[PDB]
Amino acid sequence: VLVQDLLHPTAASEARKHKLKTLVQSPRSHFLDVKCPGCLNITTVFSHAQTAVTCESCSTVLCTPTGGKAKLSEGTSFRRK
Amino acid sequence: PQAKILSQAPTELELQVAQAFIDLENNSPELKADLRALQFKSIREIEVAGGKKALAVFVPVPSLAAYHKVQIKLTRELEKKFQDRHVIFLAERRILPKPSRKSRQTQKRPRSRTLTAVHDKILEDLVFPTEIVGKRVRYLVGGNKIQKILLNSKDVQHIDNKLESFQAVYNKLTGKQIVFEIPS
Amino acid sequence: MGRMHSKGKGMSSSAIPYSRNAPAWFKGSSDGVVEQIIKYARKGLTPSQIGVLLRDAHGVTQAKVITGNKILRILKSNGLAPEIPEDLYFLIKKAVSVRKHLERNRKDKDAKFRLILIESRIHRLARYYRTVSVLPPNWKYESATASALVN
Amino acid sequence: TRTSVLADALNAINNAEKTGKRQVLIRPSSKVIIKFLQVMQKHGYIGEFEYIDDHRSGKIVVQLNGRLNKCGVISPRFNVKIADVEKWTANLLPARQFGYVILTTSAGIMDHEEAHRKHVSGKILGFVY
Amino acid sequence: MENDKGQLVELYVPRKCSATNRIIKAKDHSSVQINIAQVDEEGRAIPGEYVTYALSGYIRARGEADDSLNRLAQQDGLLKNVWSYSR
RNA sequence: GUCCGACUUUAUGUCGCGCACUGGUUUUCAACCGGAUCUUUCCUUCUGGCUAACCUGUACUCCUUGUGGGUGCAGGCGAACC
Ligand SMILES: [Zn+2]
Repeated sequence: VLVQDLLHPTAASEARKHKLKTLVQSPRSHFLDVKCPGCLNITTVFSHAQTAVTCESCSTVLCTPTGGKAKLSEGTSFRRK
Repeated sequence: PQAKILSQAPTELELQVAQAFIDLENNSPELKADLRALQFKSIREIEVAGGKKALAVFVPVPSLAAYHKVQIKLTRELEKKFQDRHVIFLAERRILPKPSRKSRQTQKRPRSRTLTAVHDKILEDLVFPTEIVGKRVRYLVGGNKIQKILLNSKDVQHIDNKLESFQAVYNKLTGKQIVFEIPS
Repeated sequence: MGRMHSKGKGMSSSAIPYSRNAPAWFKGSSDGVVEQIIKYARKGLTPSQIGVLLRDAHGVTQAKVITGNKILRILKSNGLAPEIPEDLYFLIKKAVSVRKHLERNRKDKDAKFRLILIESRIHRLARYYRTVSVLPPNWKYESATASALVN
Repeated sequence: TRTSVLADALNAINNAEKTGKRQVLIRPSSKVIIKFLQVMQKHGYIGEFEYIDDHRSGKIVVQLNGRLNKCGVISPRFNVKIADVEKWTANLLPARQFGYVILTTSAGIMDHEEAHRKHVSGKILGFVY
Repeated sequence: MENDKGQLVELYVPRKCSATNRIIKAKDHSSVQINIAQVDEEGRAIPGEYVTYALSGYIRARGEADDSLNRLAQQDGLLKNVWSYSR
């Protein structure tokens, strides 16, 4: 504490702290590639999406707005971007 | 077609580079169909420590998109043709001085033509295949400055030994020393 | 953590990523993105909803990263920027809503105070937009004329 | 509202020194803070600091060595004529043998002795000793 | 401190805290001076030869005396990786 | 170099205060201030003066065969100045 690095703190401590409070502030969110069982189109969605995102081919929602991040639908399969 | 791909007064060394560009143009399916619309702005040579050399091609810059699209392939083929000389695809940008309080009005100098912005763009384009993910500046006790650049661990394999040549190029261009570090 | 018109001290916000340039994984074209922005605006959408749509349904992190211009700037280049800026318009919408609620029931004093707060905020934002000449220098907010702008 | 950023920087330095630490994290990191800390380095009251680019006004990490005992800004940057420099040194510095009134002249931000050497004076920034 | 002739006039140069570089008051009745014995090849504490660290009363009262001693001993090659410079 | 304090009616040889005045001050030194220069690095620039000055080359070389040194006329350096 008396002597301590701030330029290179442990990455565990980096994930520990709040966003806007790291050395350089970087978002904790990320994007996802979701596939709906309907068609083979891959849709790029946001982790903390705010809208009932649907594939352009079919009127099926892939996410759901939530106080925090998106709650995906039942049978859609995603891969982190 | 040596002269067309270079919009500057001829120089014997750069003619060889243009000829190498023609030899690159010899291969059809990927090195053509985009490489025709190419130019130059007096490529220059920077000495590197240990006898190494860094050739720096100077794009006109309204077309850095095409050079960026082509750069990786052109770099490795040119290194194959050009031994011991590392090739760097730098931009050329007009650095303007400030209107001094006693000077006369010219026009609002856009910030993109300023020393700091131009140097940031030069250092960002000193290495295309990687991206700058952090910038640290340490002022030593003795009164000299160092500008650490933190680069992506991903895609570091392209720049394996070009780090020292990058340091030499930046030092020659500016005099502002620089140390490259890759975070874990 | 100021909360100009209340005692709040929050700092809930968004941290713009360090890298200004385009994300590596994005495959869309800047021209296509600008066309999408134009179409969304022609649908009758404010820039904020345009940014939300581009962030959710598509890989657009933010317009300035991909195109190089901001959403309102892109709209203004094509001449779709609304005559009243979006935040001020929403402030007038809220003010007219509270005034409607007041004139439909007099005794509610808390909403009267909230209307005072909203009108103060409207005056501040109007002063700012007037000193930048976005609005004409004769532009003012009046209680009777707010409905026409909202309607 | 952060009005005088240099005030926040020097206050953080003082707090992180009185508690005995060897490092400080100054958030806003303007030019004036950089020049102030550079003068302190030149005279040794500080160690080896560092600018952390944010694209967002940056930040600074300052290394100390306990040699300093107090920074401090004169928040109204009073116009200091070359005659009033001695007055400020008497009122602020603890002894004539050391201490430095860091003041901003038309020739840059300099310690009071250097400004008196150039025979130029301007506004006063702060004091270190 | 130094007379113009170059002769010292100070009564005594005070010790300084080996962890915070702050001087040790004459009546600082909380500060300590630790001695750590030098060790030869076969683990015999060589007598009369050691290394001294003057910890101030301030850090001791604060509660960081042991941490500072950990770091200070690690720097001079006494303890192996007991203290990490990055918390 | 200059020299003066211990040697006392005097000094130098001597004991050096480590030079009481004045220089080499590129002896490395170290600064403490400037000035000009190269950066894609401008300091308001011309328009005639005046061309001050030699990137002028016309007649040419005073003198050791030596660009040290010049008598000098159309281009042509303007911060040396109106
Ligand atoms: Zn489908």
